Amino acid sequence: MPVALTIAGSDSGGGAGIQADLKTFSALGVYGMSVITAVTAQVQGVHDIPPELVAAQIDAVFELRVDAVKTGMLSNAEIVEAVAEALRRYGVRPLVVDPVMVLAPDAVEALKERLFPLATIITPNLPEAEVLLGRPIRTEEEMEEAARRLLALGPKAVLLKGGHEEAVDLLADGEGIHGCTLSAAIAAHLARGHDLPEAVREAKAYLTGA
Amino acid sequence: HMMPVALTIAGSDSGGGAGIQADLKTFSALGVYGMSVITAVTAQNTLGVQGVHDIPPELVAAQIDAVFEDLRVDAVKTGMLSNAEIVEAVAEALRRYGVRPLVVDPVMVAKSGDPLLAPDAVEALKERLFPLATIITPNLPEAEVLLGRPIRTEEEMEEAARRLLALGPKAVLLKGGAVDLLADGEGIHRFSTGCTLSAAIAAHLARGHDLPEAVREAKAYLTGAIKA
Ligand SMILES: Cc1ncc(CO)c(N)n1
Repeated sequence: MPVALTIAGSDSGGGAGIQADLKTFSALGVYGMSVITAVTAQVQGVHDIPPELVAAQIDAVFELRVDAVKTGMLSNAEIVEAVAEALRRYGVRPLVVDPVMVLAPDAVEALKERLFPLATIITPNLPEAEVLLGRPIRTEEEMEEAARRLLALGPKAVLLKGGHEEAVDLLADGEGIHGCTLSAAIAAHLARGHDLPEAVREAKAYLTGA
Repeated sequence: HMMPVALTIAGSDSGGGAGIQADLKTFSALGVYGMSVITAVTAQNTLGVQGVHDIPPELVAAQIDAVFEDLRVDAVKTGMLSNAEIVEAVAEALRRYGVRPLVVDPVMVAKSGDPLLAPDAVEALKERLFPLATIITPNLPEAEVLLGRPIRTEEEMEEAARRLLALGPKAVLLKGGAVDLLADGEGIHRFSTGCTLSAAIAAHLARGHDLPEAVREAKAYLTGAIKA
């Protein structure tokens, strides 16, 4: 019954991609949908899909009613452009933007400018956030500041994922500051009508079982 | 804990009607871990095909290489191959690795009627992939294209089944338009969408079921999915 769309790259050998997204969707009880922006070989080569087709792929997905959208690797600035308008063209939906760098600056400036305001939640991490802010994150106070300054870009929330001394994942929300395929799992709960904090908590708890 | 693994080598139908997306769903529905290689990304609307972008042949092989290095594939499916260079790359890629159950669905035309296989590529499909298939699943139009003769009666279906067997495939499943024929070197059996059935066959083969049963199971799966 729940429907969720992933708009990302394709890695045939497992790992990040529509393949990894769609497995978590049906694993969490969500009817997964997919739109391919690029094709990857696990990295021997990368092939970008033309932006007009990337947009044309999305239109075909909405008749169906999508309950949540996941956004992985958008390799071109023009793909991000076409993606953004495509999501804007249709009705408001919980949108999860996973900013995957690997990184052309031409392209990243379109994530923040064209796509982050659309997001209901972005899930970056330590090195990836540094790309978005140009500043190195060396402290949790800096990590806390980065969650704030990121949230300022438009996303109703920000899950900053910190690997490292010891570090904790931080959820930047309006109420306050509280391998990863979490984005696919977070969007899955959102399709199920869960609110943002329980979607994040149930998603993280879902991964820790493995 | 490693369960059966299957691989689809088809195109992308972002709308989810056909292509690898429908293959993956029948793979997981039948309890098989699904791998996927994209040969081209297509956008299909109710009106027709809004666009096709062929993935480079050099790439498709790399995707296949990525799949078999990671895991052991228990059965393989070829769906849409759009250009002849893909067909050769896919053929050499499957040849490069061990002898598997290979289901070759010769898709040539999308639901709307627009082409999904360049005419120059179908004969490379016959020379390169058909000798590698353990079963090919053509319907009556696709056979009429593979052979040039029209199939208008059940008698002609059995000849087409025999003619197709000569191309290399161990078995041929000819789909009527009102009986289906499973043709083997040992004989013919006549039974009383296409992407789903092909993937379902490969899925049961991926679970180690013998070829005639895998077909009867696949048809039962398809019958269940359509009616209810
Ligand atoms: C990739 C693909 N395979 C099959 C069909 C339908 O035959 C389709 N429309 N697209």
